[PDB]
Amino acid sequence: MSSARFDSSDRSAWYMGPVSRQEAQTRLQGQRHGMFLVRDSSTCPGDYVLSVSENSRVSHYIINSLPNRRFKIGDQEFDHLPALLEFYKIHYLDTTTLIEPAPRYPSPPMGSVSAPNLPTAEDNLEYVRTLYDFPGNDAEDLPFKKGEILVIIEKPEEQWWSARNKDGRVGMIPVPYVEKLVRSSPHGKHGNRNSNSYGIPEPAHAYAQPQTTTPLPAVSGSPGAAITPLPSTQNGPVFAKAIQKRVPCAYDKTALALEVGDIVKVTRMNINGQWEGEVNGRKGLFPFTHVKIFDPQNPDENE
Repeated sequence: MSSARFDSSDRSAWYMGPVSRQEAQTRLQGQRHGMFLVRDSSTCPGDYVLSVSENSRVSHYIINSLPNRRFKIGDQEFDHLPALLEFYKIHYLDTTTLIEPAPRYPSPPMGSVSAPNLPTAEDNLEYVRTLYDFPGNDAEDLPFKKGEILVIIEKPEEQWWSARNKDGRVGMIPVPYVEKLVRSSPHGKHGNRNSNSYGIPEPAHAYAQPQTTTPLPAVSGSPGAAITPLPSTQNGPVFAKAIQKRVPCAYDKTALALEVGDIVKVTRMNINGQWEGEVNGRKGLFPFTHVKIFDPQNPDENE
């Protein structure tokens, strides 16, 4: 499969250090698809710009240095640079994901003279506002309202674009639901203008960076002890391994056989304490006293 078998670690693959808008735009214009580069940015020593070329555009995703724990590339936080490059392998930073890095120039990356991927077509897309409202509420469906400003950060399809919300969230949005600022034309009488609408006149270059826009954290506290069974957000199924074994006893009344050390993928939990999980091919009700909830993301051993 691969799709992306560039080594996500070694500087001599992807890191080109001193590049900046100046160089990055010319080396990622015209002849690239899936080609990217991470560079030392000039905003402030500590921020980086992962510029990826797809749809004949250069999407600039900024990697932000957090307080020594991990990095934050557009709100989404990953423990390190090699970690975020894996998420975008299945995310698609456009109609394509991270595939292979761009040529060499300043700091030593992979270093190719030319790329076999000759692209096709181009587009504009930048500032698009939502008129219809669509509360999909996910990273797959960007929840927008009757008057949100989005930035067309990724474009996989033509009916659905991946735009970033005011909160910087990148999700797919329907084109018939939105209107481009680069499209000033008579639709339903644009004579009333309202192009200014509401906002302060600050023409900044916001990059393609998913603009988190921190609304002042009222509750920002370090996780103490983490003795709470669920100290993480609902991302998907819950992972609990059966500490003890359960054979097909209990007189076969929805008894899910759970072996010692076996991982129970529980997707449905009843608040009584009876949970129904999918193990191998059987779904049964197991008690919380039979399993132990653990952190699915263990930084120890394997990471």
